[PDB]
Amino acid sequence: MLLEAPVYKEIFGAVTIHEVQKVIKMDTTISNIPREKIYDLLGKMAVIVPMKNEKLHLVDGVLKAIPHKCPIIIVSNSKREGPNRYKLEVDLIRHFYNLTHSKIIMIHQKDPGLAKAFKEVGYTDILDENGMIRSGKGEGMLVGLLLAKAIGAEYVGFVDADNYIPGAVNEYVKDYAAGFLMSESEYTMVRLHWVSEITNHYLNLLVSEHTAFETTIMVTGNAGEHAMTMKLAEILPFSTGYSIEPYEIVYILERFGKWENVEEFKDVFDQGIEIFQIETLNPHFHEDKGKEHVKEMLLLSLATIYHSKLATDNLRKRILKDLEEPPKPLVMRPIKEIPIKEWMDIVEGNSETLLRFEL
Amino acid sequence: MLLEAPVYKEIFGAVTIHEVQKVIKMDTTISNIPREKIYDLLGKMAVIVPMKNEKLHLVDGVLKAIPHKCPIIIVSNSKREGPNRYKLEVDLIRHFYNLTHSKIIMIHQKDPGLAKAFKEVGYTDILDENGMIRSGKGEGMLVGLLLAKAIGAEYVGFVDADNYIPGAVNEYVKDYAAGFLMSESEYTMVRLHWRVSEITNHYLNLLVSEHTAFETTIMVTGNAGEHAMTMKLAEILPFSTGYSIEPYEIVYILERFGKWENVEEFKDVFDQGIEIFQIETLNPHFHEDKGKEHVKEMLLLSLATIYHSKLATDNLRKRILKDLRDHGILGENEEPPKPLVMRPIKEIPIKEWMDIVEGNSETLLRFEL
Ligand SMILES: Nc1nc2c(ncn2[C@@H]2O[C@H](COP(=O)(O)OP(=O)(O)O)[C@@H](O)[C@H]2O)c(=O)[nH]1
Ligand SMILES: Nc1nc2c(ncn2[C@@H]2O[C@H](COP(=O)(O)OP(=O)(O)O)[C@@H](O)[C@H]2O)c(=O)[nH]1
Ligand SMILES: [Co+2]
Ligand SMILES: [Co+2]
Repeated sequence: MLLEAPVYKEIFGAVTIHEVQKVIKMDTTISNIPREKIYDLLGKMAVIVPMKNEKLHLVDGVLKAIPHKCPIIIVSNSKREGPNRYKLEVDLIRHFYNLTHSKIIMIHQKDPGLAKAFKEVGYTDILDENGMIRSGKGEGMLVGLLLAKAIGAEYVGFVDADNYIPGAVNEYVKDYAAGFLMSESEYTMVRLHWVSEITNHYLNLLVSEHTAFETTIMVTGNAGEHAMTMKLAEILPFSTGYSIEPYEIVYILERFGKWENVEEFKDVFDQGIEIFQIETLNPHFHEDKGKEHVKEMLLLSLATIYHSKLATDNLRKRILKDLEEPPKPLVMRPIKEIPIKEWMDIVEGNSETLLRFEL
Repeated sequence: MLLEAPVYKEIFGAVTIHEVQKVIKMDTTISNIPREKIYDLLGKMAVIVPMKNEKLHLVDGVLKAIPHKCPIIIVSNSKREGPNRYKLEVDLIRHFYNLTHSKIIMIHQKDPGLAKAFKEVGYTDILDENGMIRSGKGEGMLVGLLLAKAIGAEYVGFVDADNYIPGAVNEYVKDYAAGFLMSESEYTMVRLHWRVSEITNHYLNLLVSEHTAFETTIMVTGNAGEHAMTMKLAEILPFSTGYSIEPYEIVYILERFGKWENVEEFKDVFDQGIEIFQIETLNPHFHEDKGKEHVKEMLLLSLATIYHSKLATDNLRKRILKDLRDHGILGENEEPPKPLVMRPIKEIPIKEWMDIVEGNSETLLRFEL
């Protein structure tokens, strides 16, 4: 693959944010990431697909588009009764596997075997009040991340299951790889770029207020399509809903944007954190969920920044003016401390929905 | 790549039509066509991109998605003055080249250097009243075909320049390769599938059933703008003018090879057979909306090609008139026009033609090709 070379970037403490780079040529002042080395990295990357009540036909297209090389991790939070959509998804995955021999793990977010595993290792931020896994995208992602960690993945890439364009999914995974192949830190994040303009406006404002120089470096504030090395992923606290993506940025800037407590994450401060932003060649066509979603998305997004400890009054004032105070985003602790072998054994010993195919 | 295996098909004389097959898995009762094999074949296939006044960003996306290995042939019939859109396209292509070094050839359909070469070799089917190359997509493809032959391509694949999905284009090229890798004959065609299409197919299938007595639905790629052929097949096909080209390829193949007749003339074609693959892409087809008239015209030309076929019957012709008139695009007592058909280019001595083009074309630009 050919891409614009990573030239311009902005540094905030230990955080390097690379300017957005366009994919120049798909199949191969320009960076040349040979097809050969991309495929080589693919085998070390788990593609996590969090889904919830999506049309099977879209799900089918997405799964078929993921490079065979990549282990697929599906976390469903689909409706369980009247009708059991989880069952329909299971039938779909079984058929898909019978025709492709894809390496796949799937599990339902509400499996009581999952709740049991988290309680026993003493990680309870993911549990709701009835002691079951809380409903939500961030929760499903966390579950997916632990499963990816349990199979030894070095990189994890997330892709939404409601994409109308299978080929874009195929490109996303390759672009994540390209991004990882262009970085020099083991702590790397790759975010894809095609309200989000509102979100980016404020994220940049979050840093501007301190530097005194207006910036537009961040253009992936709401990027659902992103990937990270497992080393970075395991140390990040995670929020949920529409706050996940922007919270990753806010948290990284908050914690590593200055040299405070370097002692606690000495290796991260040493290597630094790299954030690549890649503009895909394919446009973005997904399901239209109605606007009580769009409104939600912006409320949660700006709330994440509004509550950041980096937010000055000016910033807070403006966010309010632009939008009662915004609810504080629910944040869950990093999963690093979790003894993975132990967690995994409890999961596979008590989960009634966990399905594995060559993995 | 994984596709459903080519299990079912229907044979008409020396013509084999494979039942449509779906792509099952992108990168790798199921046929496994490994990536490495597809990549080896791409070097031998030229991708022809006929374009006329399309948006530059769309054109850009299409060229960036064609596998680097494939030589690219562009034939533009874009506006020449007020403003010179061909120049905007040349700037675009020059920039694309400096960033990727893709092998490319581009020329403008109306280049007087082209008309000179056709005229000089005695091929006038393509020239209009004043001896200039006729406007029309079929005519642009014919030009692209000779260029592809001139540079030694074994296969040719067509791709429309107004695709909103670069990825779909990347898939099309690989699907063509898949089809050729699954074929056995040197005379092979690969057509991609994803109301006009449905209507055209309804009648092409009818064209056949009027003779077999059994209703079929085997043909599902009647209006397949995205298709490929081995050069060996491409060079023996007459090509219809303007937008009537794709359905006519099916019609002519049925009329001429649908029965064992006058075999000596196409000796080897009858020996090897003609194979047509139909592959349903994983990607959706999303291209530019050109409006109602355009859609009516595609309809009119598609059915006209079938209405005038030698295989057509009275029942079929009447069913077509009712449909066209009833659909309001054919006057109440008017029949479909008979699209002009240009002859096969096999007899054109390509060296001779290519020399004339090279020595007289003002729009011809080559990049490592
Ligand atoms: N596992 C899991 N997945 C979810 C949940 N909610 C949404 N998803 C999926 O995560 C992705 C979210 O994208 P979408 O809901 O379309 O949000 P948008 O595209 O930002 O408006 C889709 O694949 C959803 O099906 C959830 O509660 N649990
Ligand atoms: N070279 C050439 N290309 C053409 C001509 N007319 C159309 N094209 C191109 O061939 C493809 C035709 O697509 P379109 O006209 O949109 O037909 P559709 O896909 O059936 O709606 C596009 O790339 C057009 O830009 C022509 O006269 N000459
Ligand atoms: Co969505
Ligand atoms: Co079109």
